[PDB]
Amino acid sequence: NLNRLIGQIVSSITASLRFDGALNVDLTEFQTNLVPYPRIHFPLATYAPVISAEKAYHEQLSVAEITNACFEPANQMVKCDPRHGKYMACCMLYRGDVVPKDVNAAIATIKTKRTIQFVDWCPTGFKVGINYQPPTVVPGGDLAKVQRAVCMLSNTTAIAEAWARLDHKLDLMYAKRAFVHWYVGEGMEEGEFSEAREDLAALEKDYEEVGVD
Amino acid sequence: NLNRLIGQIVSSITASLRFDGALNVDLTEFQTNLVPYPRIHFPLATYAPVISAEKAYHEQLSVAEITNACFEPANQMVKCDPRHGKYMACCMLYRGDVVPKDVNAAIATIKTKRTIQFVDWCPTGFKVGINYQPPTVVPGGDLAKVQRAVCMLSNTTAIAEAWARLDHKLDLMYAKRAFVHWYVGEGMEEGEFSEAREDLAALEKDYEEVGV
Amino acid sequence: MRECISIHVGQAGVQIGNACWELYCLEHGIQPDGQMPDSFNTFFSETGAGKHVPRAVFVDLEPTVVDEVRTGTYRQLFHPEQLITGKEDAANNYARGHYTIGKEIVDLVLDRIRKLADLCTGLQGFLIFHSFGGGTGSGFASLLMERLSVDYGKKSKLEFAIYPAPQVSTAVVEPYNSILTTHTTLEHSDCAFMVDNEAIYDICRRNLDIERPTYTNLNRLIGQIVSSITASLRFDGALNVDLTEFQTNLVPYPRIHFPLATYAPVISAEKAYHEQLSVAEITNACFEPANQMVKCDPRHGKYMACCMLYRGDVVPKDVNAAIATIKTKRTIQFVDWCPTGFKVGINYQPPTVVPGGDLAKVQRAVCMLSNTTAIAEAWARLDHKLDLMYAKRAFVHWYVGEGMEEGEFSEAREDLAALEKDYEEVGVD
Amino acid sequence: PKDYDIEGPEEVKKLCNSTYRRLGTSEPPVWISETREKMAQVCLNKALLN
Amino acid sequence: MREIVHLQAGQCGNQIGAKFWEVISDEHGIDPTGTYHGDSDLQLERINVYYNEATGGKYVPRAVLVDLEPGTMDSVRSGPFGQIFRPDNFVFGQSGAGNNWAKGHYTEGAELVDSVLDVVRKEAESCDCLQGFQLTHSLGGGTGSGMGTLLISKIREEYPDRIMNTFSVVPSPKVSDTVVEPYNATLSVHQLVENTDETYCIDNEALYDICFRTLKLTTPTYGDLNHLVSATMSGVTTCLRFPGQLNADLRKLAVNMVPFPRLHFFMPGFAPLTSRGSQQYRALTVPELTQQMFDAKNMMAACDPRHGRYLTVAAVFRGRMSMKEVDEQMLNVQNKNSSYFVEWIPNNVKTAVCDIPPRGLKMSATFIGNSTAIQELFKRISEQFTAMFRRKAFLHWYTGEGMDEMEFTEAESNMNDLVSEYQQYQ
Amino acid sequence: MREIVHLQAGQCGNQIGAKFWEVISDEHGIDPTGTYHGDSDLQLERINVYYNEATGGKYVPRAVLVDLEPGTMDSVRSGPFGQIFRPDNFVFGQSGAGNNWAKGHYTEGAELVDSVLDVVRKEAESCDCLQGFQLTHSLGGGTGSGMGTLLISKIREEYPDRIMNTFSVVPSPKVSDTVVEPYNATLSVHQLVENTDETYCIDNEALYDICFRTLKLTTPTYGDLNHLVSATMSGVTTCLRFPGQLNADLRKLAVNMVPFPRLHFFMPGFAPLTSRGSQQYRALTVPELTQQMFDAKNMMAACDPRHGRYLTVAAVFRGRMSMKEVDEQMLNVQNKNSSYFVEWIPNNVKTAVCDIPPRGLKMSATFIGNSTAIQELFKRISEQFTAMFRRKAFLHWYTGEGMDEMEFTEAESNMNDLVSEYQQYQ
Ligand SMILES: Nc1nc2c(ncn2[C@@H]2O[C@H](COP(=O)(O)OP(=O)(O)OP(=O)(O)O)[C@@H](O)[C@H]2O)c(=O)[nH]1
Ligand SMILES: Nc1nc2c(ncn2[C@@H]2O[C@H](COP(=O)(O)OP(=O)(O)O)[C@@H](O)[C@H]2O)c(=O)[nH]1
Ligand SMILES: Nc1nc2c(ncn2[C@@H]2O[C@H](COP(=O)(O)OP(=O)(O)O)[C@@H](O)[C@H]2O)c(=O)[nH]1
Ligand SMILES: [Mg+2]
Repeated sequence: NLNRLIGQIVSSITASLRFDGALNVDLTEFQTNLVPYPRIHFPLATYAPVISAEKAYHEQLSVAEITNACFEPANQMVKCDPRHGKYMACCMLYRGDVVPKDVNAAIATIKTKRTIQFVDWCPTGFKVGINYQPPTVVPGGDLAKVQRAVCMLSNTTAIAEAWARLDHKLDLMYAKRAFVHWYVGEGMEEGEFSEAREDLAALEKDYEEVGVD
Repeated sequence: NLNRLIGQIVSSITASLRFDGALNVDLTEFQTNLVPYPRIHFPLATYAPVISAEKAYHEQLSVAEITNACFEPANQMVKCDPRHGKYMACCMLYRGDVVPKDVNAAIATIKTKRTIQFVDWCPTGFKVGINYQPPTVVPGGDLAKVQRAVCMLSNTTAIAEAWARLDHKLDLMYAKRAFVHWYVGEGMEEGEFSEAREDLAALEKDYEEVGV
Repeated sequence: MRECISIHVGQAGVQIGNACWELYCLEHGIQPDGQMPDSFNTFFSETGAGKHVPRAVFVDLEPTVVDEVRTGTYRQLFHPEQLITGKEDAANNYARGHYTIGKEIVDLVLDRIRKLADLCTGLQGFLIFHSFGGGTGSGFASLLMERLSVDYGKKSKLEFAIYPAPQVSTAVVEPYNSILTTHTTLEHSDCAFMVDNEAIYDICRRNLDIERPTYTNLNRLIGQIVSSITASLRFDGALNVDLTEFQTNLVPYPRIHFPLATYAPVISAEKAYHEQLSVAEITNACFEPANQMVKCDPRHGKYMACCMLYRGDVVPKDVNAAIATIKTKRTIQFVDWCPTGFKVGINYQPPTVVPGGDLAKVQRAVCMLSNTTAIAEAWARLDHKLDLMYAKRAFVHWYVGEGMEEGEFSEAREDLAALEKDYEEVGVD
Repeated sequence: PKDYDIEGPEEVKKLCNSTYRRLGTSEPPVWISETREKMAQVCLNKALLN
Repeated sequence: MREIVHLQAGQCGNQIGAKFWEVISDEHGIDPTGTYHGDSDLQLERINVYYNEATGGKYVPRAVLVDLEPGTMDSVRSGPFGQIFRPDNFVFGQSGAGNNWAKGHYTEGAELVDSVLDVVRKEAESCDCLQGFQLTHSLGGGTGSGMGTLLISKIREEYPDRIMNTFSVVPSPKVSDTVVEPYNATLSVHQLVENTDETYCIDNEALYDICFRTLKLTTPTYGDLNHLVSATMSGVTTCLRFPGQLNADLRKLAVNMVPFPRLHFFMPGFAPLTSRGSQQYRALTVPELTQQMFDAKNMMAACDPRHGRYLTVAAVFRGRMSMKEVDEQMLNVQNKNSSYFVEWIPNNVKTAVCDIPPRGLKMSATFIGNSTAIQELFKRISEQFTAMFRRKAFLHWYTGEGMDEMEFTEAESNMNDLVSEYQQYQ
Repeated sequence: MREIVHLQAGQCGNQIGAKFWEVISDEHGIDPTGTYHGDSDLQLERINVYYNEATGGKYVPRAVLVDLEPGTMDSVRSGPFGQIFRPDNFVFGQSGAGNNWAKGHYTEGAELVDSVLDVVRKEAESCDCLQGFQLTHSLGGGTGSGMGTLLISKIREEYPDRIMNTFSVVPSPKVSDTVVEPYNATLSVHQLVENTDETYCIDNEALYDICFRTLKLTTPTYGDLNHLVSATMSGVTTCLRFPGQLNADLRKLAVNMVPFPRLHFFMPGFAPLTSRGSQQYRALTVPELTQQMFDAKNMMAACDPRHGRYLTVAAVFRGRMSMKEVDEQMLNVQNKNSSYFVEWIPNNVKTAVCDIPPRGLKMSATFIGNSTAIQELFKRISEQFTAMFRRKAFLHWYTGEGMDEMEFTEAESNMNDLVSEYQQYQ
């Protein structure tokens, strides 16, 4: 059931290479629009119209209703709150029966929010992709047959909390040399853990330095 | 087999003196390129490309990987962690058919990484030297035929923790004057070990002083 | 493949082995002829026509008891040459049967035992039956121990001995025969189960409801206990024990080898079938002072090692639950350096019934061999009676006339004073 | 619903056997993994004028 | 696919693994005569893990049976599954050990290992790919404690990188079946710690209380306890034989349980254990396996885990079940009673899910637990050993076989180092 | 066409040859009256290797039975298969050799060798193309050793190009059943090195060890050993009578296994030897055969291959197999153990495959092997001979027949140079 949503977002990323659309998006486009530096290449993935097969037709699933669902912290597919940091780059890939004017209106609606904060050095912020092909349903699945969808690829500095937790976890584990004797004993020396801790600390304070106003 | 590659390193030391090349290194040349202080002269040797006789027909190693093989911690011939000390002076003795540009490209790629830590007062850091002769192949030797070999000799701060345990090893045996009666029995002052301990503590202090 | 060779010496040995081999024929399919109309290979050899020959030697110096069995019901059961007789008995004299009568018999008995042991695949040990108070069982068996230790060595030598009773006795010079027998049984026997005739009189009067018992009523109980000891050698069980198993589980030191035997259900046909008796009944019956078969009280001494052998319909969970009551009870005291205490063995086969016997047919039983400090009191009493005789030099000229020396009694008194000191020092904190 | 009684009226008793030959009687009808069950679901499934 | 060798030593080894092979042949659909009668194709596919295919379509188990006495050999051949074993894997002695570790390790247990080693090498040269070895034995005997430890040492010398397992029967706290049991438990544990990768301590009174408390049996047989033991023995090789959503072999379980090389003593447990008359009324749901798999009385070692701290936890799940309420319950059992889990490792529980249950159950769960409450066993063993050693009790039966007192002192000191190291995390 | 003239000598020779003819008539499908009652067609294509064509579908064997007393071949004649033998082939004598090499070689054997040579010429002119001869006898006997050595030395001269084999029964290492047999064996194997180009050594105690440990037979008679002898005796000529993917004649096994003209003593073995109770448990694959061909227990001579070096090893395979699992196994033996193979011959193994298995067996294989560990048989016979010749323990039974002491001296000398030549190549 998790792999169904993973396949749905992966298909929605690669949908523009196969089906005609008003705004084609290549695979080499994401690296040129989502990372500002090679040290920061960890964006989040979000699928907005995730809804069951029985209550997908009592709801008006317009572009405005589906775009603002991507920015809700409870609809994200990484357990980190975007209010911890601020957004650096966003990539929206719409699908199905979607007009571009309502996409423009919905994206302009997000910019008026004060609960969603962008970094200062990215005054533009957004990337728009529109494809004609609606999401195809699978037999015996969980999602319903919806006429439009969007997937969000957003790079944020709020992921630095996750790196902080992972590094605190390693420091809590490596402080008294647990499980190391089955790492060094198979083609390794002792100093690789210090290298990884080195680079991860560099990553954390790179993340702290990027979000400086 | 222990001593033959040491002989190969010392032959690469004199390689710039017996034949021609591009950048020749005199014996008095590295006499100032490596030792930075009137007291700190203990460089560390490193011979990166060494493979067996069966693993030569498949892969040929270029400059950008051999230079990276010079700076990996499982090559240098003193068992000290080199990440615990900043590099101070390096010399790379390139041999064989080496063009000079990929050496500067390798130097730049070594410069940008964070594993190889340098001191602030040595922005130059490295000294390069290129010959026109590969190493010879010896009868019954274990080494393989490498067209482009590199001998690396470099000072390091990490050698401070090498003899820092030798000092404690002398301490453990000087607490009750062990084995000194074959020493002071043959015309040595029993206090002479103290005026080597204070000298070694001075050496540790100078290594710490050039650490900051 | 699990054979042991039983040796019976003297009148007590033959008259105990007769009951023992009645039980062995009865609980196997073996008729007194020997025909049967890991089970039977251990105690019975095979003749290809279908006959079974027991692996036993019957030794005595007078001919009466052993030549009686050649003219009885079991005449065809035993091999003719495996019954050894002599002309003159030892006449209640250790010196005669150890020096001048046992000298010219042992070269035949050792030859017969070696001929028995060459037909065996894997030998487990020897069972020796004799009596301390006699002249045959005290002298000739004792010499046989070293004579077979020399050429066999590390094999097990279990001892079944009729210890002299404290109050009753059937002779005058029995302190002498009981005292110098222990010179060789201490350095040669691995373990010596002791049973007192007075205590079996008390059991046959008390537990079973008969007065005036004969010797066969005693040999029946002794044979039941003996078959319960070697039950695991022949019959399959959940927890099999060996002849070598209780030689390492009952003796902590090589000089103290004297456990006490006890059979729990001793009940007649009139009384057995009005009550249940499964595990806690018989296990609680084994550890009582009344059912002890040597007239010394374990309440006096300290328990050192107990070996509990279960037989019949028995589940190990109830065995543990019954050992719970024993371990929790404060009137039963173990020595401080044996926190473990017990060795258990569970057998499938129920005890067999004996037509002409006195024990009832019950589904299950337990036999206990427990090494205790409390036998040191019997040693002290018997040594008292010996040096009561020896100071006046009563009944000494017969011993010194039959190839002994006067000082051999001094060595024996010294050795058993040392043994009493050993029993004292073992039981101290 | 035992499969061996050792407290029964029978005489020869074997102690190494089990009272129950398996634990429980709730076996599923057909054994199938999650992946092959959930990947077999693809084999399961005018006007008056034209 | 990778195949596993089974070693059996003495009465414990022979009986426990006889029940083990019976229940494996039940689960893999093999009859007493060795022929396949099962229906599912998953039953036959990974049968190379435990069985070798013979001609004619029948399968022989990969087991070696040893003992110093020939009685238990004919006892195990006459069982219901005695005809399934290969006759050449019956390697027996002519005279026993008699509860003596010394003559089971040096005197009589030494000259026969030169045939068990030949049998094991012969079977393992036809081995396609050797994962590891299994061995069930007893620490309170002369065969399993002595010859078993000798076999472990002489296999670790020959095959160094393969995983060694041991399902040992530790001595009971209250009933000692042997007076000389501490003299064998100590000298076997001292050899186990330098020669095994995984060792499971199984007690007998713990099994009695588990069977009476859960199965509601007032009088179980030995076969029932062996069934309970082998249910865990089969519960750790599920992912090697059946498909699963989250696989874990014995090596992967060893990696995620032992933090230090000398910490490989666990206490196992089984989750679904209910009476027949209360198993049609109970709905076997995912929370109800966790609720009693982690109960303090669902342990086959006689140590209370609430008196210690859980270093690492392994939970191997069998059957059709979702992955949300597995992880949710494993998180909930850690977040509430955090006083029983060490805090210098964040996750204590390792989760593996297999998709095929044991026969008769819909879903199941096997437990392996690393606890610092296992020092309550060796403290008692060392206490009894030092009470029995200062008096030279039964020592002449050991020193006369080729021993010395210094071996006893160096074994007791090793176990005291073990108990001193365990107390550092509590 | 390549046909073989069979020869006999002595009581051992007749008793082995009876079972050999029985099993080869079973293999070719001949009922004991002589006619053909088979089911296939390949059993009649090459029947002229061992049989002549009489009148009316009756086949007579190509054998001659030789003895110096008539009491031994009467038991052959009145046996089960004694009627197929032609009565003119029976050559008997009045007085026996009396366990005397001198009497069987110089006095009694030389008065009978003209008749046997006449029968051999009678038999060998029916050959359109004769390949060679074959003899079975024993060296510890009188007429076996002496008469066979005289026959070999006489028919080598007149038939120089042909291949002559001997399935001799070399004497006992442990318990000899002839006291004088050192002398007979010493005078016999000194004959055998100069005339036979192929010789197989059969040890009765090796056969005893096989039928006890491997075949699990309690009371084996001499027929139960002659079956084993003829199983590997008939497995050599299997490529002359049946097709195959890779053939091996007698000359192909003589060229590839005799590097020097003296070292032609091989030790045979038969691969699929299973007990009746363990036959079902064992799969039949080429690894299962090649594990047992190279095993030391399977060897039919009482010398251990761990005491020497395999000079050259032959392996003739029978049945429908794949040339994978024989080629990789012959590589695997050379690569696995290497101290037991001489380094100056890189490829030490000869391989052949015939596709018609023996009757009742899916697959079979025979071993033929030249090893320098055979010198410990010659050293033992030499020391037992010089312990008797030094003070002439039985020399009066030999000197009265016209033999001198220098015959024994030169027989001992030819033993010593053979032992030295086996040693210098190890
Ligand atoms: N329980 C029991 N004790 C016996 C039996 N026969 C003899 N005894 C004991 O043996 C003692 C008598 O000495 P014996 O053992 O008979 O002496 P012996 O074996 O005949 O040797 P000699 O007297 O020299 O002929 C008595 O005190 C009895 O306690 C018996 O059948 N049952
Ligand atoms: N749970 C269980 N315990 C057993 C079994 N068989 C034996 N035991 C235990 O093992 C101990 C005795 O083992 P032992 O006979 O000394 O093994 P040995 O070394 O071969 O002699 C006793 O405490 C028994 O409780 C069995 O099948 N199941
Ligand atoms: N291996 C084996 N040896 C046999 C057989 N028959 C006889 N022998 C051996 O032949 C030897 C005696 O042969 P013998 O009768 O003296 O031969 P002959 O007198 O020359 O005819 C003895 O050592 C026996 O071991 C047999 O069937 N198999
Ligand atoms: Mg008498």
